[PDB]
Amino acid sequence: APLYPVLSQASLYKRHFFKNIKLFHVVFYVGAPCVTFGTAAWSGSNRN
Amino acid sequence: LMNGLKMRMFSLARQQAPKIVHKPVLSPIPEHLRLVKNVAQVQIDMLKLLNAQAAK
Amino acid sequence: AAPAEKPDPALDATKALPKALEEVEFFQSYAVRRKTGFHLFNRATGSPTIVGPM
Amino acid sequence: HRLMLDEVTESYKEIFYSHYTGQLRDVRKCAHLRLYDGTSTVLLLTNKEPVELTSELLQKWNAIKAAKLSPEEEKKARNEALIEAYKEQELHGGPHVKHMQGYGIPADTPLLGENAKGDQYTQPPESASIPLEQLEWTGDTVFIPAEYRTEMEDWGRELTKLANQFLLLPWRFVSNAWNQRRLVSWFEEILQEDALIAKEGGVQALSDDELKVALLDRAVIRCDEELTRGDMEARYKEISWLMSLRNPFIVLAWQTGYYRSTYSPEDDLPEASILPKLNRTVLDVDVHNELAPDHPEKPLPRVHPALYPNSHLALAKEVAVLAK
Amino acid sequence: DVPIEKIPEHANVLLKKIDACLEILSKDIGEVTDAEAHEMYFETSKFQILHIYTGCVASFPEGDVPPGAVECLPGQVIRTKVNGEDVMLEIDEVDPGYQVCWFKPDVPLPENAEILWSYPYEPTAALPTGTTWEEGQANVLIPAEPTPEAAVWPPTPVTNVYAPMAEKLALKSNPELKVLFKEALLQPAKLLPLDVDYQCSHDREVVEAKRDRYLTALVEAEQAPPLPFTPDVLQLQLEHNVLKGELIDRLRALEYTIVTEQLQARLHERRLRGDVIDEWEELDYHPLVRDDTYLAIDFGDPTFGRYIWKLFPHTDGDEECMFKDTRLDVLPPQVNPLNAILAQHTAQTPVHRSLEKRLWTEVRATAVSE
Amino acid sequence: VPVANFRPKKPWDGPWGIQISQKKDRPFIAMWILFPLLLVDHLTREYYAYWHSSKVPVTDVFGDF
Ligand SMILES: CCCCCCCCCCCCCCCC(=O)OC[C@H](COP(=O)(O)O)OC(=O)CCCCCCCCCCCCCCC
Ligand SMILES: COCCOCCOCCOc1ccc(C(C)(C)CC(C)(C)C)cc1
Ligand SMILES: COCCOCCOCCOc1ccc(C(C)(C)CC(C)(C)C)cc1
Ligand SMILES: COCCOCCOCCOc1ccc(C(C)(C)CC(C)(C)C)cc1
Repeated sequence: APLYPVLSQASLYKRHFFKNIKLFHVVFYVGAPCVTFGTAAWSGSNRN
Repeated sequence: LMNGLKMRMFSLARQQAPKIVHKPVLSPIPEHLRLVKNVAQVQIDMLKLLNAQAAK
Repeated sequence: AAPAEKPDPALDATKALPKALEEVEFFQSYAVRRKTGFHLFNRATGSPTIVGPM
Repeated sequence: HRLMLDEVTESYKEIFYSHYTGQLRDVRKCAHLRLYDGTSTVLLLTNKEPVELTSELLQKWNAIKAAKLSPEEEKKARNEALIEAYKEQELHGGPHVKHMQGYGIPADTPLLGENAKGDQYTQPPESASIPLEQLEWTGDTVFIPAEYRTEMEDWGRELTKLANQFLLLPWRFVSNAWNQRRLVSWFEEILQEDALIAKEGGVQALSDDELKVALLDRAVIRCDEELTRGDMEARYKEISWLMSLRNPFIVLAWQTGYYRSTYSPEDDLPEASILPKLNRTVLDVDVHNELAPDHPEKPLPRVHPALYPNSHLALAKEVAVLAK
Repeated sequence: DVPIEKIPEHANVLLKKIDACLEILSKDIGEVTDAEAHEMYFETSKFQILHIYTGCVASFPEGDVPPGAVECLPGQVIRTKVNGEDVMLEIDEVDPGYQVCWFKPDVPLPENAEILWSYPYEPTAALPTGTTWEEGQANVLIPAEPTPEAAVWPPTPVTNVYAPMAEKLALKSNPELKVLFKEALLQPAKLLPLDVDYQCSHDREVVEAKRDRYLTALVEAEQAPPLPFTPDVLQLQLEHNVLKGELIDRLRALEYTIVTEQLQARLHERRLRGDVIDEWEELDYHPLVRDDTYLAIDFGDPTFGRYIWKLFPHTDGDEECMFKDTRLDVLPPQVNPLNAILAQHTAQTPVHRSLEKRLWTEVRATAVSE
Repeated sequence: VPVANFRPKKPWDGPWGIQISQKKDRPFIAMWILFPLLLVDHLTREYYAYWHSSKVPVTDVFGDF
């Protein structure tokens, strides 16, 4: 008889996708488009 | 292990349910209760003997 | 004033270089390659290059 | 490893982690926390030198005060005991304060340069001229708790405020000195109330609601407990003896143990118990006996006071008070 | 209002409860075997995965590679089907002077080659059969996994001196023995061989003192008690009431801990069903640790370890103290401080007071008698 | 009779553990919304001044002008 708002298994399954990220999983996956279309390579060359 | 070779074999199957392993849990509570039982039986026998002596 | 502290092994340095060499060995383990399809242009002397085999 | 002591460890565990075991606590194990501090001393100031007070000198002074003698004899006996204790401590190697960091007795002042008369490099005080037989107590006293880890000064901005919250005192927007004074005034009130209860005939003369309110004031009971009368009386005796020692840190350590309540996530659990409520008596509290600190990882069981020799003789006052 | 005989019933109840707890908590979740959870272990290999379902795998001495053969170096992963089981084979520690290669049927084998395992010809088949490793073709080793001895808590011993006395009570408490006493004292001439005694014996005083000794031995036998000493009933009821209160408080503390054990077991039931439990949802089922852990968070000191090394000095220097159970290596001693107390009492008291106390006890016995 | 040192939950006991987890993982969720917004904010941006610019973008904060 749990007295707390039990969270469903599917909701935990979805939140695990968001909280099971690693540092490299952020750094490289977001840095590759950033470095390519950023102030270094493309946008920088264009705008300067 | 084969002639001129060693290998590591991994199965490929989805695990539908967890695998259970009986790792017995050490706890002092059962022995606590058994000690209580023995001490209470000692005191009960003591009371019975004392009643037998005092009345007989 | 005279605390008499014993040596703490956690403050020593006997694992950093071994760990770095472990990381580098893990790196170089992925450089292992087969003989088939192998080709590397050596220098004019016949000696290997630096960047080539890596 | 740099700050705690390895001999107070088991007492520390029994005082702070008894909400894990569910076992009762012994107040003497909370008194063991004073081992972090030094020896609390009392220097009586005389016309010559200060003298450290001892149990023997205090016993003699209480005996002389009880004899109800003329003051010409009272002061003479007091000064006799005083010079005796002075000689005793001079043989001991001076007072305890001489070799304690942060305190100290200065030696004779030095003579500088040409004022130095050959080998006499010192200048004794005026009182050195007075003969030692004229040693008289000035009526001035200096209490030195020697609290190196327990002192209320070193507590901090947060611990004092939380102690005043826990004792339901004013705490906001004030220095720790003012909250210290508020805490000491509350402490004095509780001691005076204990004295008046002892004059009025102890705890048993009180009602149930009055004792409940007293324990609420002492902060050892919460209203969601519904204890018995014997348990309430034992709790009062415990904290009364503990507050007789005049130390707020150990008082708060004792009090906070009775305010560790949990909430379960399930409705069925915890189940309804089968045993009756916990009951005690004033006899179960061991105050008249010393208890050595248990060695680390070698705790000893609790001996009831009744098992001690001559316990029916020692507890005869409490026995008469309870049976009556 | 709680007699002492009612205690073992409570003990039985709590034993049933803690056994229902421990039969669940004895179970634990093993290592995960789902391939979907470990497919990236093979994705990240130093070589691409070989989906091999045709041809043969052969070991042959080191040197020139046959053109067309796919080398299988250490670290090579191979997806196959073995006896109907889809498997991944990871190559580890190929022997020296030898190498292993996958030979498709188009590729001719070299000399001195040893077919380690081969596949059948099934081109029309959509789902290939793979291989069949016969007994002797491949030595597969199952890990032994020797289940060590179950950690048993040491039972402390309890000397029951009164059980022999209860047996003696059961022996003496008979009607026949009293009937024999009744018919022996009234007619003891029947038992003894008096005609032979008077025949051989030259002085009748010997036979008379013999019968006068047997009479006294019988009167002493019937009038003796079950016990060999005079127990002081007051001190025994004192120890009984003290021990009773200590036992009730012990049972209350054990019920207090059993509540947390049947909470950890009610939570472990869900973990055994395969349900994922949050770390903090799981911490809520440990309320006493949850509170102290929340306060450590409020203070903001995430460090730990010297507190453990001070509270449990047997762990000092042990960095992996958390992954062990040394409670059996460090148990509370069974020493009774009462022995040291009575010893200090005897050391302080003189001997004439000890003999006086024996007199106080004797006079108290006569007082209870009168 | 109930077991001691136990009570029902109260408002000052704070939120449950599952609620604390739901509080913790909100930044991790907004990460997925903000990093693409960061990349879009950088990519759809235009410089504010040039050698030919007679004007510069002004932003009156309090409408005083
Ligand atoms: C002759 C012309 C040049 C040669 C031929 C054409 C170029 C061919 C090469 C390939 C195309 C290059 C495109 C160049 C675009 C450009 O100019 O780049 C710069 C421009 C913006 O520059 P300006 O705003 O200054 O004009 O950016 C874009 O075009 C937006 C592209 C969006 C790309 C998103 C890619 C996402 C990949 C998935 C990553 C997932 C990780 C999570 C991240 C959210
Ligand atoms: C000589 O080294 C050059 C490599 O440097 C690359 C810089 O990368 C930035 C950070 O990259 C990471 C990402 C994750 C991590 C780990 C996996 C260790 C993160 C952790 C501790 C959360 C698991 C470490 C470094
Ligand atoms: C010449 O350079 C010497 C500088 O020495 C640096 C020492 O620090 C080494 C840190 O390197 C790591 C990185 C990751 C890890 C592990 C394997 C623990 C990461 C983890 C948590 C992802 C498994 C361990 C050590
Ligand atoms: C995070 O920090 C770890 C990064 O380490 C990078 C080290 O970089 C050097 C690796 O480059 C090489 C160099 C030589 C070689 C091989 C050529 C060792 C020589 C060989 C294969 C012929 C024996 C392989 C890779």
